[PDB]
Amino acid sequence: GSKSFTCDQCGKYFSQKRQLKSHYRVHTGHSLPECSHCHRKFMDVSQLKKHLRTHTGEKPFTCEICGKSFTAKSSLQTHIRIHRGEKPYSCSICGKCFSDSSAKRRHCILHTGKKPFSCPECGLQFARLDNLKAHLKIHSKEK
DNA sequence: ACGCAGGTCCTGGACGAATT
DNA sequence: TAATTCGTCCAGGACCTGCG
Ligand SMILES: [Zn+2]
Ligand SMILES: [Zn+2]
Ligand SMILES: [Zn+2]
Ligand SMILES: [Zn+2]
Ligand SMILES: [Zn+2]
Repeated sequence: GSKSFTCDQCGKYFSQKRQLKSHYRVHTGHSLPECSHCHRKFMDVSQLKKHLRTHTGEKPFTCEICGKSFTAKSSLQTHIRIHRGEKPYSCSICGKCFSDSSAKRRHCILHTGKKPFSCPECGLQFARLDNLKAHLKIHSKEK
């Protein structure tokens, strides 16, 4: 108010060209925080610090119930729902319930019938890239 | 058998909150 | 207040497991 600079990638507005230039890094990766180990780039230094633990194996979020540790507090939170039998995610179509939000989302795809992963050796189609990977191991053990 | 699908936890982009 | 950094949500994914 007013803002006359716009990003030609996402359309966001800025009052100063310096602000647009800074923002434009999320699209080009130029000068985004760079991991000294793998040299990948991240949105802010907090996401970089989070990624650092993928190289060290540090798992700083421990479950006080069973003692297992997790890389992220969100993962620990999801894990604790297992102990407590808390399944707040349900398929609206068949009523199946899950403690894990990704298990629920993955399950719901099955009601679409889509099988976009086709074995390049025999043409068998799978809903899950998982199942195709495992399926291809059978072709290799056959050869 | 092995296709199928749920269990589990890792990874990081998205976005508002908190801090500087 | 603006910029940076943080916490968190949430989508997507990899590897595991057991059932029909
Ligand atoms: Zn943009
Ligand atoms: Zn790295
Ligand atoms: Zn636990
Ligand atoms: Zn369902
Ligand atoms: Zn095949």
